[PDB]
Amino acid sequence: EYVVEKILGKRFVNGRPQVLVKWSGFPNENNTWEPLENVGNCMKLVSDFESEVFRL
Repeated sequence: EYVVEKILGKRFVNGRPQVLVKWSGFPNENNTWEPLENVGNCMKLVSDFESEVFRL
């Protein structure tokens, strides 16, 4: 697939978590919501996002 650059958001769909992905080397109009379990190991990126939420 393509490469996750940054996590920009989180939501639940039917109770399951999804993240809004900014793809490396793609513009923002290419951002997509992906199941958390299908995002691969970018746990550092997920951690960054969650920290930013918790911050405010």
